[PDB]
Amino acid sequence: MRNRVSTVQQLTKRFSLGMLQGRGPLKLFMALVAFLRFLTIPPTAGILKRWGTIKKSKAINVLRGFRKEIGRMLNILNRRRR
Amino acid sequence: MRNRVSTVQQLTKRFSLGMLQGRGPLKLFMALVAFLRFLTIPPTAGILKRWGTIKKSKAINVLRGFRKEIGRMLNILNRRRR
Repeated sequence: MRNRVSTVQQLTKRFSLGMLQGRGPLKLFMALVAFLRFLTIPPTAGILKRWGTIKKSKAINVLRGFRKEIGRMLNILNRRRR
Repeated sequence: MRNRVSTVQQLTKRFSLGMLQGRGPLKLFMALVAFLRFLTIPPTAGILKRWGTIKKSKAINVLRGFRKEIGRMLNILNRRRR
């Protein structure tokens, strides 16, 4: 009964047989990781272990762009995009 | 056929018969919306139309917390959590 992590098993059970890939595009990866971590469900073990495929530059820019998009949407919601 | 929006149809077709709820917790909602918008897939029509259930305060704080978590993870990745 050694489950690696319920996060990946979720993705495995998703639909029927999920594709448990370590991702590639940091947008997709970080979006998925964000979706997990910001909701409540702990990110997949390999994420906390090796961050999948996060290089400490492009992924950083990805995060920057992410919070930028968030700031834009925040501006839209609060400021009505002025 | 007249497809409302491929985004919701995705969620409909997901697994078998997805639960097309307008969400409730802004964390879940915004996480889902973020996952969509940051990846590439346009957010569900009702999101661009009425933002689902976004009130221009708690959702704003949700966005703040989101970009905060992003900044924290960014700090972890780049600064190694100092």
